[PDB]
Amino acid sequence: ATAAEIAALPRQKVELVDPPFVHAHSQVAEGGPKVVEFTMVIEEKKIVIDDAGTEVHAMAFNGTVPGPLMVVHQDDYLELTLINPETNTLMHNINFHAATGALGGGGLTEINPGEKTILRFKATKPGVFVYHCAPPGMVPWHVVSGMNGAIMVLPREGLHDGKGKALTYDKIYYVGEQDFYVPRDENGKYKKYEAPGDAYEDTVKVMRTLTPTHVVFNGAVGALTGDKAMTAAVGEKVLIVHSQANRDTRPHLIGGHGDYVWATGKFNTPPDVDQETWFIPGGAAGAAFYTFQQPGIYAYVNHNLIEAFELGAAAHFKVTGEWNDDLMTSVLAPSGT
Amino acid sequence: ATAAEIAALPRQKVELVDPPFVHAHSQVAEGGPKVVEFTMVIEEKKIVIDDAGTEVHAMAFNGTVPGPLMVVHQDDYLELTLINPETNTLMHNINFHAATGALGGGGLTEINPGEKTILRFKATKPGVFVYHCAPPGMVPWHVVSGMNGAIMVLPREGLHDGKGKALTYDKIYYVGEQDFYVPRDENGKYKKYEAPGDAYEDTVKVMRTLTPTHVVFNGAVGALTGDKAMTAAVGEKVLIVHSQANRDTRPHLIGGHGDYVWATGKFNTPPDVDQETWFIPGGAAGAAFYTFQQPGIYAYVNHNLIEAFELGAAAHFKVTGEWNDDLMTSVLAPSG
Amino acid sequence: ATAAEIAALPRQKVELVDPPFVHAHSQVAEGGPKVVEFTMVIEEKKIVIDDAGTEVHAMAFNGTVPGPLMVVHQDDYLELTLINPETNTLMHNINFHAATGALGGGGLTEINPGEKTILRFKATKPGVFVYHCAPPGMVPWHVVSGMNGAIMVLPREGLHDGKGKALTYDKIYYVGEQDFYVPRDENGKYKKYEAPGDAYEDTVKVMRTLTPTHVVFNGAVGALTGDKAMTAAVGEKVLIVHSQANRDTRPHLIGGHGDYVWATGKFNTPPDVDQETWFIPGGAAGAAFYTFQQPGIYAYVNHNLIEAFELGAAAHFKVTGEWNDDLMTSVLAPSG
Ligand SMILES: [Cu+2]
Ligand SMILES: [Cu+2]
Ligand SMILES: [Cu+2]
Ligand SMILES: [Cu+]
Ligand SMILES: [Cu+]
Ligand SMILES: [Cu+]
Ligand SMILES: [Cu+]
Ligand SMILES: [Cu+]
Repeated sequence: ATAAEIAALPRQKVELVDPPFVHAHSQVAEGGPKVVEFTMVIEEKKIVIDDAGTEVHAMAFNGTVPGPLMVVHQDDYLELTLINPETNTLMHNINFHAATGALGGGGLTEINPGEKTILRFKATKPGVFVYHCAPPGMVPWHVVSGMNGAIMVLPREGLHDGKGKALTYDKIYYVGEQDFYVPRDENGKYKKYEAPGDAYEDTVKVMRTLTPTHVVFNGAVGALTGDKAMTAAVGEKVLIVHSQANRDTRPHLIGGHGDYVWATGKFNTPPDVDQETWFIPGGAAGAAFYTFQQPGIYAYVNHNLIEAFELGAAAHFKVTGEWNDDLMTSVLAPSGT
Repeated sequence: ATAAEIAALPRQKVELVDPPFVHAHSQVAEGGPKVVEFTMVIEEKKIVIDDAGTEVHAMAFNGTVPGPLMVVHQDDYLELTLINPETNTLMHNINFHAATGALGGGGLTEINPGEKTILRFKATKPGVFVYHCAPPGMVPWHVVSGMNGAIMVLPREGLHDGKGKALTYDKIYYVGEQDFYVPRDENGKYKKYEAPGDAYEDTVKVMRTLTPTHVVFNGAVGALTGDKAMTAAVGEKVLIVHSQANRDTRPHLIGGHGDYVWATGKFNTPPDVDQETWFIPGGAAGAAFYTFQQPGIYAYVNHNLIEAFELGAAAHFKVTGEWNDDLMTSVLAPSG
Repeated sequence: ATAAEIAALPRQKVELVDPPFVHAHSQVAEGGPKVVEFTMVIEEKKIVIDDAGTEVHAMAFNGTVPGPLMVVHQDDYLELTLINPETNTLMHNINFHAATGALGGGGLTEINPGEKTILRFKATKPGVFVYHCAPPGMVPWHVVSGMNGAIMVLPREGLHDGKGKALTYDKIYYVGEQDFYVPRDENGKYKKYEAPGDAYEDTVKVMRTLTPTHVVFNGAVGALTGDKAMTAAVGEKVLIVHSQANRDTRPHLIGGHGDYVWATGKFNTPPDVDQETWFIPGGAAGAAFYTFQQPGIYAYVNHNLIEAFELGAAAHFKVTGEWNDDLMTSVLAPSG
């Protein structure tokens, strides 16, 4: 398309919502290609990542870890206004794995505190894709400080299974998984720092061990539990988009399955089916589609069970509906031999 | 199926066999859906896992690490009686990744020492699937103490390739891979404990490093080597089911291939072909089909070679038959 | 084929070149099956792997880490002359994941210093495949000393997508990724040694932590940058072959994609498409095909970003051509 043709396209402003929720969108595209406009302000901010009160100096797109999910359709243009407020201390940028050229956009979006930039790219490939900050010389430090999220580029005709049958979800959640590398003192207790920069050298040491201290969903141990548990009902079709910008994960819905899993995150690659545990390599997003069949509590985890239950990578679903004794029944409840 | 229809299905008891062997079964289903009955007794016992006398307080379905492979067909029911003897000291349960609801069954099967339970579930999805104990709040500890196995839910019409041609194995083995996290004293010597709970805090510290001290098949270094090597013959078709309930692995048949590999373990997902090394994520089972073409010794390993040859994740096959010089020949033997 | 039939086939001698370049070859086979002849000399040599002058006692096929890429077509025979000079100190051999029997060839190729051997195998399965040394009892040590490479067995009709459409590359590069485990002294400084055997015990201790000190392409931090950046132009189709003989990796072309990726490395397994980051398990090779659409610098990384940017797993592409503002444009450049 020419500059004139792109200028002629309709514009649509989108208001982002915080993960694990996803902004309003249509599964099947409404009309022809559009220029879809998003705005995010970067916030360097202290966050608490566990019940003990462990602090991280987060670097957060739109003030959240992960950054919010942006949704467009194939061959739309994504136009992001990215703002680095003067209250921040570092240069930041953005790299979309969905985009083509200039390192995913990082080469065109280097902004110092007090600067903004507007990047437009054509969403040429359908799938879920990571985005993250990547300042030359400081790449993993920004990413593992939480400066990452994902986008979804839906096919214009919505999702289909590997054989061309439509797959329409009732609801969608975005689970961003974060590996954190928090320095410890000689007592083995987590350290706190005055400024983000004070934590650099100690943190790099931990990063080099390749062993995170915390592996969390939505920025903290237990963030998607209790009154923040995800919800569904028997019969409800749910898409769960999962990203990890730096490190492998292996998602598993305990008590359920991934009926269709785009494990590579890319919708022109046919989905795997009937999955127990799927695998998403660091630097990627994946998506699983499931129809709930049983009520009750589910745990959605990274199925390295140490990572899930010792390091924090566990979320819950609360599911309403009627129990199905055909699928599963307690023939004899625990009782004396 | 209606209530009377489910109640009318035949019930069949099956006797289990210790890994890597697999109980008798048919690849193509015999007759209509059945309720297939298994029984397992949980054993808490000390096992020795290496050549240095290193001990683990194992938590073992049916007394083995891994637990035995249960085989059913799609839309059968699996009905397990699980028994926790009063001589044990921990609560246990069971979670089948093949099952739907109640965390895979764990929510319905929490049994204290001196209790039993019976769980039934419908095997709605074909594939190999992990099962493991998962007491809330102590999940990874039970699993990395060896309390895991797998099941196979065969399609009612047996296995097929991506093009619908039947794939019929002559034999099947089940390799369960176990990551252990054994505490060491400040001299680097592995520690021993009186009771399983005594090791809990020290073990969790090791677990949190995400670095196993041992990675083994069938519960110990060299368990499937030497006089306990698996066997085959040239021309024989072998299915190798492999599971890892907690941690990634990358199986490789040294000297062979995975001709067809269901790397995700699910038979409705077409198999990869001609594989050198396949990948099974922690919390899953996979299966590889191979027709042996050369005799001699093979090594079957996790192809992180440090995990295989320093930490224990290496098995052998001994294969009989005639050497094929077309496939491979020594044109000039090692010489000065 | 019979011995007589094989003896009658045409022979072609190949001259190998240093990675990341690949020796002259045709994508579509030229004529019927041939016996393709290669020669490699093993060199035990010091390599410097970072800008701090850190040394590895490399065990290098053809003097490079990785060893060179060998290219044949399906149902050709690969005939390798392998030489272990008298100047070396250790026994070596070679195991081809592409081959069938004798552990991939290792059982037939054990050569002491001053010996040579010739191995022939039939390349029956199309794909990219790891090769590596594997002396019984010292397997991972040789591998993580850089003694590994890959081969490509092209289909006789060249590459195709999952729907039978031809995929023809303009350029091919081979990136061998290496995990190193370098001992450190009490002050955290990397140790140096004056013979390969002197490093053994210290190196095994680091290996057992499963935590590499360095993760590098082409044997060194920054190797495939600057004078060794890979090159292309807008419109050019490039195949990137990537191997890792011991440890998982997750390749990613920063600023681009893998348009078609044989993540398992096997050409009869249809490629994944539109990939952001693909996954290659330790013990395997994979290949990605991409058509460049933008000029500029690209980084090609293992997308564990600590591995890429702290431990060394980062390469560059320098791409010439016209910028495409439809694909991407700066609507407002960084400004107050
Ligand atoms: Cu990236
Ligand atoms: Cu599980
Ligand atoms: Cu190998
Ligand atoms: Cu940054
Ligand atoms: Cu940043
Ligand atoms: Cu248990
Ligand atoms: Cu060697
Ligand atoms: Cu060797």
